[PDB]
Amino acid sequence: ITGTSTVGVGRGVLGDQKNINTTYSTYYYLQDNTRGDGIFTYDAKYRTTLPGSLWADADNQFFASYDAPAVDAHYYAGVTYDYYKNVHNRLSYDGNNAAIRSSVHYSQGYNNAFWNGSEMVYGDGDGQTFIPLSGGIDVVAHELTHAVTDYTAGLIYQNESGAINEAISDIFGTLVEFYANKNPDWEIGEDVYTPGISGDSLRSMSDPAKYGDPDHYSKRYTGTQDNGGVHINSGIINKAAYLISQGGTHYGVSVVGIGRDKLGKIFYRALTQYLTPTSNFSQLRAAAVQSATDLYGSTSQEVASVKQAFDAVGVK
Ligand SMILES: [Ca+2]
Ligand SMILES: [Ca+2]
Ligand SMILES: [Ca+2]
Ligand SMILES: [Ca+2]
Ligand SMILES: [Zn+2]
Repeated sequence: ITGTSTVGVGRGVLGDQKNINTTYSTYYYLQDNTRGDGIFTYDAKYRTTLPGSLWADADNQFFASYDAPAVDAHYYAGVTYDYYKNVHNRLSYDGNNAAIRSSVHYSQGYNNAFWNGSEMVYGDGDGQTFIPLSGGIDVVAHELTHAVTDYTAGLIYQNESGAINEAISDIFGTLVEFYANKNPDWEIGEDVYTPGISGDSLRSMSDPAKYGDPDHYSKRYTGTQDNGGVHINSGIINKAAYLISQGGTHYGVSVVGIGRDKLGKIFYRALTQYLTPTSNFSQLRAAAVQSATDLYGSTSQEVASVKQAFDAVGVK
């Protein structure tokens, strides 16, 4: 929309208050003009029809409960865009400042969120297994990173190239969460998952096994559900990613940790310079070793710890 840039206030899914960039043209729109070509938030009004309507508010105050997911979706997109830009120097997910569009209240009691190739979609959950998904910032950056993958490596969504796709999005979703200092961990969806249980989460990076995910290549899932287990084998890469940063002994294999700033940067490079659409786990390892060597040298500690971590997970 064409209008004046302003700032409004709303309450998020967790009852947290914040300011969000909006645009004024008779109504106050969830349109942020300060980031690239902008961030747009739409109202899917419980239908499956996308994007649906650009969000319109009459007073710039988003305190109604119906408003909560649009607030968080909008805002969390805004810090994710900022992490990318400030930390890897990328403008938007395409590297050119493309507009970020998000739709909230999609379907009725939809337990999930996704990147559809051109926009992000968030359901509201059944209110028991999940609460509105835009409420978890790691969910929101996990989603945006899928945009980012699509425009860089383009990892096909199935088998090992698809589990690497899903681990990237969980690795930067977790880096974005530490980036904002929003109570970070090495867990996925913990903030939006099972409102009645405490301490649980969708997946764990620190211990994928907690919830049953392989934490070793020899545990790899070979059937068919979930596109050859995209969201299952992703744990092998999350564990590896977890060891490089923090360090540790997995299966008798010790890893000295190099920290997360360096984990983010060896990964963003592997992802943008060496990954292809068909890359497998053995290729991800070459690629990460090659980026680590690119940045820290052949004989670095960093180079050594990525080796150790893929060795500990059984990758190659
Ligand atoms: Ca209002
Ligand atoms: Ca957290
Ligand atoms: Ca988390
Ligand atoms: Ca819970
Ligand atoms: Zn995903």
